[PDB]
Amino acid sequence: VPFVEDWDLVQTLGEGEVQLAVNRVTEEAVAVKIVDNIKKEICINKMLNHENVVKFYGHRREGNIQYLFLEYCSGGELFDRIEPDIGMPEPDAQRFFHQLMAGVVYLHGIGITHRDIKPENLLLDERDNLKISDFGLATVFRYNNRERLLNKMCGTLPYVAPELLKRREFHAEPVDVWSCGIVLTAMLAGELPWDQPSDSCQEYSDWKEKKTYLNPWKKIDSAPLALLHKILVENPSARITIPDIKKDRWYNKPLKKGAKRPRVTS
Ligand SMILES: COC(=O)Cc1ccc2c(c1)NC(=O)c1ccc(-c3cncn3C)cc1N2
Repeated sequence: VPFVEDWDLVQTLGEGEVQLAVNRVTEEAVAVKIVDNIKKEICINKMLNHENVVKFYGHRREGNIQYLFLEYCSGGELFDRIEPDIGMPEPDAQRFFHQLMAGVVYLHGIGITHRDIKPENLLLDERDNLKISDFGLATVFRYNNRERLLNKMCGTLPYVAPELLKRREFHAEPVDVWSCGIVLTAMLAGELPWDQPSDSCQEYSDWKEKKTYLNPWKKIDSAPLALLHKILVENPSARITIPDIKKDRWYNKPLKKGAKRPRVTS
Protein backbone atom coordinates (compact mmCIF):
# COMPACT_ATOMS: atom_id res chain seq x y z
CA VAL A 1 0.00 0.00 0.00
CA PRO A 2 1.65 3.33 -1.06
CA PHE A 3 2.47 6.25 1.37
CA VAL A 4 1.75 4.04 4.53
CA GLU A 5 5.48 4.48 5.50
CA ASP A 6 5.07 8.33 5.40
CA TRP A 7 4.61 10.22 8.71
CA ASP A 8 4.06 13.99 9.12
CA LEU A 9 5.62 15.77 12.16
CA VAL A 10 2.78 17.98 13.43
CA GLN A 11 3.92 19.29 16.90
CA THR A 12 6.79 19.30 19.42
CA LEU A 13 6.15 17.15 22.50
CA GLY A 14 9.53 17.88 24.17
CA GLU A 15 13.02 19.49 24.04
CA GLY A 16 17.32 16.06 21.56
CA GLU A 17 13.61 16.44 20.67
CA VAL A 18 10.29 14.53 20.60
CA GLN A 19 7.69 15.12 17.85
CA LEU A 20 4.09 13.93 17.44
CA ALA A 21 3.98 12.02 14.10
CA VAL A 22 0.78 11.30 12.13
CA ASN A 23 0.57 8.62 9.40
CA ARG A 24 -0.20 10.12 5.91
CA VAL A 25 -2.62 7.26 5.04
CA THR A 26 -4.01 5.77 8.33
CA GLU A 27 -3.76 8.95 10.55
CA GLU A 28 -2.21 6.80 13.37
CA ALA A 29 -0.43 9.01 15.94
CA VAL A 30 3.06 7.96 17.21
CA ALA A 31 5.81 9.81 19.14
CA VAL A 32 9.20 10.18 17.44
CA LYS A 33 12.30 10.78 19.60
CA ILE A 34 15.08 12.48 17.56
CA VAL A 35 18.59 11.88 19.04
CA ASP A 36 21.74 13.24 17.28
CA ASN A 37 23.39 5.89 26.13
CA ILE A 38 21.32 5.95 22.86
CA LYS A 39 22.51 2.41 21.84
CA LYS A 40 21.46 1.14 25.33
CA GLU A 41 18.04 3.00 25.17
CA ILE A 42 17.05 1.18 21.90
CA CYS A 43 18.45 -2.13 23.30
CA ILE A 44 16.44 -1.84 26.59
CA ASN A 45 13.28 -0.64 24.65
CA LYS A 46 13.48 -3.81 22.41
CA MET A 47 12.99 -5.95 25.60
CA LEU A 48 9.80 -4.08 26.75
CA ASN A 49 6.22 -5.32 26.33
CA HIS A 50 3.77 -4.17 29.06
CA GLU A 51 0.51 -2.13 29.23
CA ASN A 52 2.09 0.33 31.81
CA VAL A 53 5.34 0.79 29.81
CA VAL A 54 5.59 3.05 26.68
CA LYS A 55 5.71 0.64 23.66
CA PHE A 56 8.62 0.66 21.24
CA TYR A 57 7.61 0.25 17.55
CA GLY A 58 11.11 0.47 16.04
CA HIS A 59 13.90 2.86 15.02
CA ARG A 60 15.63 4.38 11.93
CA ARG A 61 19.24 5.68 11.71
CA GLU A 62 19.45 8.44 9.03
CA GLY A 63 23.19 9.17 9.24
CA ASN A 64 24.09 10.31 12.79
CA ILE A 65 20.44 11.11 13.73
CA GLN A 66 18.46 8.27 15.46
CA TYR A 67 14.61 8.23 15.20
CA LEU A 68 12.80 6.28 17.94
CA PHE A 69 9.16 5.40 17.15
CA LEU A 70 7.24 5.23 20.40
CA GLU A 71 3.65 4.83 21.62
CA TYR A 72 1.87 8.20 21.68
CA CYS A 73 0.28 9.07 25.05
CA SER A 74 -2.35 11.82 24.30
CA GLY A 75 -3.01 12.64 28.04
CA GLY A 76 0.53 14.00 28.47
CA GLU A 77 2.54 13.89 31.71
CA LEU A 78 1.21 12.89 35.16
CA PHE A 79 3.12 16.04 36.27
CA ASP A 80 0.30 18.24 34.79
CA ARG A 81 -2.43 16.29 36.68
CA ILE A 82 -0.82 17.34 40.02
CA GLU A 83 -2.27 20.67 41.28
CA PRO A 84 0.59 22.62 43.02
CA ASP A 85 0.33 22.56 46.87
CA ILE A 86 -2.92 20.42 46.58
CA GLY A 87 -2.17 17.26 44.57
CA MET A 88 -5.17 15.34 43.17
CA PRO A 89 -8.13 13.28 44.55
CA GLU A 90 -6.90 10.32 46.66
CA PRO A 91 -8.76 7.66 44.47
CA ASP A 92 -7.02 9.00 41.31
CA ALA A 93 -3.60 8.84 43.02
CA GLN A 94 -4.36 5.26 44.19
CA ARG A 95 -5.23 4.12 40.63
CA PHE A 96 -2.07 5.85 39.21
CA PHE A 97 0.04 4.26 41.99
CA HIS A 98 -1.44 0.75 41.19
CA GLN A 99 -0.47 1.19 37.48
CA LEU A 100 2.98 2.50 38.43
CA MET A 101 3.59 -0.61 40.65
CA ALA A 102 2.48 -2.97 37.83
CA GLY A 103 4.93 -1.28 35.41
CA VAL A 104 7.83 -1.24 37.97
CA VAL A 105 7.10 -5.00 38.93
CA TYR A 106 7.32 -5.79 35.19
CA LEU A 107 10.65 -3.94 34.68
CA HIS A 108 12.26 -5.45 37.84
CA GLY A 109 11.00 -8.91 36.79
CA ILE A 110 12.96 -8.68 33.49
CA GLY A 111 16.01 -7.18 35.36
CA ILE A 112 15.60 -3.53 34.32
CA THR A 113 15.80 -0.46 36.61
CA HIS A 114 14.39 2.84 35.16
CA ARG A 115 16.50 4.99 37.58
CA ASP A 116 14.54 8.27 36.92
CA ILE A 117 10.96 7.66 38.11
CA LYS A 118 9.24 11.05 38.48
CA PRO A 119 5.84 12.49 37.24
CA GLU A 120 7.47 14.01 34.07
CA ASN A 121 8.33 10.40 33.01
CA LEU A 122 4.86 8.99 33.75
CA LEU A 123 2.66 9.53 30.70
CA LEU A 124 -1.09 9.07 30.30
CA ASP A 125 -2.93 7.61 27.27
CA GLU A 126 -6.47 8.65 26.04
CA ARG A 127 -8.10 6.57 28.88
CA ASP A 128 -5.77 8.02 31.61
CA ASN A 129 -3.68 4.79 31.74
CA LEU A 130 -0.23 5.40 33.18
CA LYS A 131 2.84 4.47 31.06
CA ILE A 132 6.48 4.53 32.25
CA SER A 133 8.50 6.66 29.78
CA ASP A 134 12.16 7.34 28.75
CA PHE A 135 14.70 4.52 29.15
CA GLY A 136 17.70 6.77 28.45
CA LEU A 137 18.94 6.35 32.08
CA ALA A 138 17.73 2.73 32.47
CA THR A 139 20.12 -0.22 32.97
CA VAL A 140 20.24 -4.04 33.38
CA PHE A 141 20.75 -4.91 37.09
CA ARG A 142 20.05 -8.67 36.77
CA TYR A 143 21.57 -10.91 34.09
CA ASN A 144 21.80 -14.72 33.95
CA ASN A 145 20.02 -14.60 37.38
CA ARG A 146 23.00 -12.71 38.98
CA GLU A 147 22.27 -9.35 40.53
CA ARG A 148 24.69 -6.53 39.77
CA LEU A 149 25.02 -3.85 42.49
CA LEU A 150 24.95 -0.33 41.13
CA ASN A 151 27.41 2.53 41.81
CA LYS A 152 26.50 5.12 39.16
CA MET A 153 24.81 8.21 40.54
CA CYS A 154 21.82 9.21 38.39
CA GLY A 155 18.19 10.29 38.54
CA THR A 156 16.79 13.60 39.89
CA LEU A 157 17.83 14.81 43.41
CA PRO A 158 14.26 15.26 44.95
CA TYR A 159 13.44 11.64 43.85
CA VAL A 160 16.76 9.81 44.62
CA ALA A 161 17.10 7.33 47.50
CA PRO A 162 19.53 8.41 50.35
CA GLU A 163 21.87 5.37 49.71
CA LEU A 164 22.83 6.84 46.23
CA LEU A 165 24.27 9.87 48.11
CA LYS A 166 25.79 7.96 51.09
CA ARG A 167 27.01 4.58 49.80
CA ARG A 168 29.51 3.53 47.10
CA GLU A 169 27.28 0.53 46.06
CA PHE A 170 23.57 -0.13 46.40
CA HIS A 171 20.81 -2.50 45.24
CA ALA A 172 18.79 -1.25 42.18
CA GLU A 173 15.20 -2.17 43.22
CA PRO A 174 14.92 -0.23 46.59
CA VAL A 175 16.07 2.88 44.63
CA ASP A 176 13.01 2.66 42.27
CA VAL A 177 10.68 1.89 45.24
CA TRP A 178 11.89 5.11 47.00
CA SER A 179 11.21 7.32 43.86
CA CYS A 180 7.66 5.75 43.65
CA GLY A 181 7.12 6.93 47.28
CA ILE A 182 8.20 10.52 46.31
CA VAL A 183 5.75 10.30 43.31
CA LEU A 184 2.96 9.14 45.73
CA THR A 185 3.86 12.11 48.06
CA ALA A 186 3.68 14.56 45.06
CA MET A 187 0.24 13.17 43.96
CA LEU A 188 -1.21 13.47 47.48
CA ALA A 189 0.26 16.84 48.59
CA GLY A 190 1.23 18.62 45.32
CA GLU A 191 4.75 19.32 46.65
CA LEU A 192 8.08 17.55 47.00
CA PRO A 193 9.14 16.83 50.63
CA TRP A 194 12.88 17.84 50.28
CA ASP A 195 15.54 19.08 47.74
CA GLN A 196 17.54 15.85 48.42
CA PRO A 197 17.45 13.03 51.08
CA SER A 198 20.47 14.15 53.20
CA ASP A 199 21.05 14.94 56.94
CA SER A 200 22.05 18.51 55.85
CA CYS A 201 18.45 18.91 54.49
CA GLN A 202 16.17 20.14 57.36
CA GLU A 203 12.97 18.76 55.73
CA TYR A 204 14.54 15.28 55.51
CA SER A 205 15.70 15.54 59.18
CA ASP A 206 12.09 16.42 60.30
CA TRP A 207 10.74 13.34 58.44
CA LYS A 208 13.22 10.99 60.20
CA GLU A 209 12.15 12.74 63.48
CA LYS A 210 8.48 11.82 62.52
CA LYS A 211 7.32 15.51 62.49
CA THR A 212 4.33 14.62 60.23
CA TYR A 213 2.38 17.70 61.58
CA LEU A 214 4.42 19.74 59.03
CA ASN A 215 4.00 19.95 55.21
CA PRO A 216 3.68 17.95 52.98
CA TRP A 217 2.69 15.18 55.49
CA LYS A 218 -0.14 17.22 57.21
CA LYS A 219 -2.13 17.20 53.86
CA ILE A 220 -1.95 13.35 53.62
CA ASP A 221 -4.45 10.94 55.23
CA SER A 222 -3.15 8.45 57.86
CA ALA A 223 -3.74 5.32 55.65
CA PRO A 224 -1.52 6.48 52.63
CA LEU A 225 0.86 8.21 55.17
CA ALA A 226 1.46 4.80 56.93
CA LEU A 227 2.47 3.39 53.49
CA LEU A 228 4.84 6.38 52.90
CA HIS A 229 6.35 5.66 56.39
CA LYS A 230 7.27 2.14 55.06
CA ILE A 231 8.64 3.36 51.66
CA LEU A 232 10.58 6.42 52.75
CA VAL A 233 12.86 4.39 55.05
CA GLU A 234 16.57 5.51 54.99
CA ASN A 235 17.99 1.94 55.28
CA PRO A 236 17.31 0.31 51.83
CA SER A 237 17.40 -3.22 53.47
CA ALA A 238 14.56 -2.24 55.88
CA ARG A 239 12.55 -0.47 53.15
CA ILE A 240 9.31 -2.16 52.07
CA THR A 241 9.51 -4.25 48.87
CA ILE A 242 6.85 -4.15 46.11
CA PRO A 243 5.36 -7.62 47.10
CA ASP A 244 4.73 -6.06 50.58
CA ILE A 245 3.44 -2.70 49.11
CA LYS A 246 0.75 -4.91 47.41
CA LYS A 247 -0.37 -6.14 50.91
CA ASP A 248 -0.53 -2.56 52.41
CA ARG A 249 -3.98 -1.49 53.77
CA TRP A 250 -4.24 1.83 51.76
CA TYR A 251 -3.04 0.06 48.55
CA ASN A 252 -6.00 -2.40 48.98
CA LYS A 253 -8.55 0.20 50.25
CA PRO A 254 -11.59 0.54 47.91
CA LEU A 255 -11.75 4.21 46.94
CA LYS A 256 -12.36 4.61 43.19
CA LYS A 257 -15.36 3.87 40.97
CA GLY A 258 -14.59 2.53 37.46
CA ALA A 259 -14.99 4.41 34.12
CA LYS A 260 -18.30 6.38 33.90
CA ARG A 261 -20.13 4.03 31.45
CA PRO A 262 -23.17 5.50 29.55
CA ARG A 263 -26.57 4.71 31.15
CA VAL A 264 -30.32 5.63 30.82
CA THR A 265 -33.27 5.38 33.31
CA SER A 266 -36.86 3.87 33.33
C1 LIG B 1 -0.80 17.88 28.35
O1 LIG B 1 -0.05 17.64 27.13
C2 LIG B 1 -0.62 16.87 26.20
O2 LIG B 1 -1.74 16.43 26.29
C3 LIG B 1 0.31 16.64 25.04
C4 LIG B 1 1.56 15.87 25.41
C5 LIG B 1 2.62 16.49 26.06
C6 LIG B 1 3.77 15.80 26.39
C7 LIG B 1 3.89 14.45 26.07
C8 LIG B 1 2.85 13.81 25.39
C9 LIG B 1 1.70 14.53 25.07
N1 LIG B 1 2.91 12.45 24.99
C10 LIG B 1 3.87 11.55 24.69
O3 LIG B 1 3.56 10.43 24.28
C11 LIG B 1 5.32 11.88 24.89
C12 LIG B 1 6.23 11.00 24.31
C13 LIG B 1 7.58 11.06 24.62
C14 LIG B 1 8.08 12.05 25.46
C15 LIG B 1 9.49 12.08 25.92
C16 LIG B 1 10.05 13.17 26.65
N2 LIG B 1 11.34 12.92 27.04
C17 LIG B 1 11.62 11.73 26.59
N3 LIG B 1 10.60 11.13 25.92
C18 LIG B 1 10.66 9.76 25.42
C19 LIG B 1 7.18 12.96 26.01
C20 LIG B 1 5.82 12.88 25.75
N4 LIG B 1 5.02 13.75 26.54
